[PDB]
Amino acid sequence: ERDCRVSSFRVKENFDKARFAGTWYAMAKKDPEGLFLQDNIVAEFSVDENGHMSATAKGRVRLLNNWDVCADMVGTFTDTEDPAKFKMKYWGVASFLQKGNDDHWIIDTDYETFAVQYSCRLLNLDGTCADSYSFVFARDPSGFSPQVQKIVRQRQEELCLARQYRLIPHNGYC
Amino acid sequence: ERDCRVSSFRVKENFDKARFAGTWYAMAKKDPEGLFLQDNIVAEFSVDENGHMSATAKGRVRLLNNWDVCADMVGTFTDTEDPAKFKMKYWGVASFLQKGNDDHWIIDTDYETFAVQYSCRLLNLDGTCADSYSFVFARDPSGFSPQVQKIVRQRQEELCLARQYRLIPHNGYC
Amino acid sequence: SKCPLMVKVLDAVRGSPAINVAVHVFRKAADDTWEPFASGKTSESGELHGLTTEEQFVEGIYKVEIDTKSYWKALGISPFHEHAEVVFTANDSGPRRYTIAALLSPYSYSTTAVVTNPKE
Amino acid sequence: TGESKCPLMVKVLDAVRGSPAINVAVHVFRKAADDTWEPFASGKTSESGELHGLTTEEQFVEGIYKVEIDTKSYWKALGISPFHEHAEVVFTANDSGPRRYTIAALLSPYSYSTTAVVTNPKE
Amino acid sequence: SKCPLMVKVLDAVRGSPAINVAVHVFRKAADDTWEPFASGKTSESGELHGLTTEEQFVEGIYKVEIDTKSYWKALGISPFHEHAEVVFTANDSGPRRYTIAALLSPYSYSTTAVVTNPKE
Amino acid sequence: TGESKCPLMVKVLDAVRGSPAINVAVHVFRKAADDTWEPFASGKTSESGELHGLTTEEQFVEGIYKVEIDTKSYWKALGISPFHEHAEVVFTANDSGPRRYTIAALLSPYSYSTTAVVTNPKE
Repeated sequence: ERDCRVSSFRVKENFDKARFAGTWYAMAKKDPEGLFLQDNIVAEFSVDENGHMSATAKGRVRLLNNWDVCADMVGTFTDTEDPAKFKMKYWGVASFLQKGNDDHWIIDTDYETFAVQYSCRLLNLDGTCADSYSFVFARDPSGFSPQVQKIVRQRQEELCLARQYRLIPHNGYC
Repeated sequence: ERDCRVSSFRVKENFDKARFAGTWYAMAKKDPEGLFLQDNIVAEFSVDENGHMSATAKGRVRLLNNWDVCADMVGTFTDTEDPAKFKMKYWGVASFLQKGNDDHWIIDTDYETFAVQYSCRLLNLDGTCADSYSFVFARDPSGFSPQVQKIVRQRQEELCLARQYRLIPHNGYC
Repeated sequence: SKCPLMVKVLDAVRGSPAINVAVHVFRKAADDTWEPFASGKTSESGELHGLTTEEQFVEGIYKVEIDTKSYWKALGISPFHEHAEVVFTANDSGPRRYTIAALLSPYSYSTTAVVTNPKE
Repeated sequence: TGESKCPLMVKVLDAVRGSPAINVAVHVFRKAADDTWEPFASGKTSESGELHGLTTEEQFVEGIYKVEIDTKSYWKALGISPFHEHAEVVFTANDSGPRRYTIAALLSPYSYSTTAVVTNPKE
Repeated sequence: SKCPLMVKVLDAVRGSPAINVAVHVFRKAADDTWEPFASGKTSESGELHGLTTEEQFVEGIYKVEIDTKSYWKALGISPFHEHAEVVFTANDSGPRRYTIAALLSPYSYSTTAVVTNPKE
Repeated sequence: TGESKCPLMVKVLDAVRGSPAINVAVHVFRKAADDTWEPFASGKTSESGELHGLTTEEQFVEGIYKVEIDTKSYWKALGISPFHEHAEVVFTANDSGPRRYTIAALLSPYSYSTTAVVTNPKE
């Protein structure tokens, strides 16, 4: 066994919001059920004087009638008792893009190189997450070092998402 | 004084329903406030075996963007305490034409040659009609005999709309 | 047709029927209370069909309320309208055929009536 | 007037008589705490077919509003029996801050269309 | 059992099908000459039908022109529209079933396409 | 001008995105003497999606005109494969003198709507 109850997942100890601040390139994402950013994701996190964290993010989504759409979203984060877990309200610069509240846990991140992200949307009765996305964010868009790569593969299995992650091209579709 | 309360008003003594039955060409009408039939007006009265009177008028009405529709109505009456006063439900063969529950007072009629018709829609506080329409019917297209014409001028003043009546051109719009 | 009321829904964006929209007819009762009248999901052909009988469609102010937003959330676009409503008085002059047809797009919609009298 | 600010704005039109649906009775409702459409604001359309300044930006809060347009009256007072009891537009307003809602409508006896125009203030 | 092209018209003012409208389908051809294709008057139900065959439906730049003016004139209202057009390149990816519906009122109209794929 | 002195006038709205359809190339034709649609006027819709000041009262002559909105370009440059080649509001103008024509349009992929508002100058 493994314990895949969203309740037993260790996230970042002592998260410094003003040390996660900055551009993170998405590298592999785990898809939820529903419409998600297909590829080209880049998140830009900034913490303002009154301690809050805000994120804006660009990415391609193939809006059903099949257009394919670079969507800039905006997110404003509310803190919780854990410094590494928050609620996100998201929305788009264009009113037709998806608004919501997604959990947004930083599972791990050495702020100069990586960060796993996770968010559970629907939780199953026994506690395992029923609907969930996760991003592996690198700080340099080439990928990231093998060492930090080996920390992240690890983490991915602790969350029970190992073998569900797929790659993101960055090709310049925005 | 003249006694113009819609209570003071003498109407038909003992109205035979099945006498009034038949086609009556309107000759003069006293307009209400609103869209009313402009000219070319003809009723046709009938009373089916269970003594219910239904009537059907045709008549030219200039519906506001200025189209002269030739409105076919239908009227289905319900009787009251009085034999000469009824409550009349009306509507068109066309969905788009007016619908209502109107008043329909026979003021007088010699069933073979004429009729004054009354309907008050809004009473006043004091009792005067705030809004009436009165049709003078003739039973012959031509106009009608001066003797009975004398009868209906008289009545009109006892009803107080008198001096407010207008001629109807029947010039085959339908 | 011998269809008391009847709804059609169409996707102006994808030029196809709006399949599986949750149409909810309501009939305002005696005291302004929109008591639940009837409900269905649009077919392959965009049509709800059979939602009452002539003895069950009574002279009243009816409401058809189309679930427009769940149509667009499950397509991944944030629509404008919470849902679409057609509030109409009915069967006062006996002409029992009513067809309501709607035309959906994210920030716009239209709805037309086609009131046809049965056989008087 | 406003300078240009107009959070909630209604425009009504007559596709039968090519012109402004003058003097319509709009009743903007805000659904409150327990499914009760609590009366929010009300008015009559101008010569230009526009109600204006129904609320301030400090009164327009994140909630499901409802612009209800009295169409039947527009028609009754024109001599045609309309299909529609009235025209509504029920919309969750100010979630993402983009305050400017223009609801424009296009009437005729047995059909109506509505379109929203949601423009951002200066973010 | 089919109808490649198919037209439905509706009177928004009198809540009824637009009976006996003169529809006129064209087919632009080789050198921007809109060569006449097909014509018909809308039935009791409001539908022009069978305006062509599949092996007569070639590819792209078709047109259906509806004679609205004639409808409004022959009702006594001074319309704002000379007539309605639905210019569409209809045949490309082979989905033959086109159904153009229209709604007409004196100073406004709106029309929609319902293109459904045959059996691929 | 000041406000409204503008004879012809076009406005276009995006019924998919909730906003002004900015930069649509609106061509105005004017049929001439023998069924030859002469080119009359042209333009692009502004930030409020308005084309404005397409002609002068002394050039807007009695006859058929046509405003032609290039829709497919709008839809092409947004990544949707649209149904409609373009939109046209063909209209016999100025006969009884009432100059002010406003053609607003509403654009989606497989439908569009348009409405004419003709308001009389000052008789």
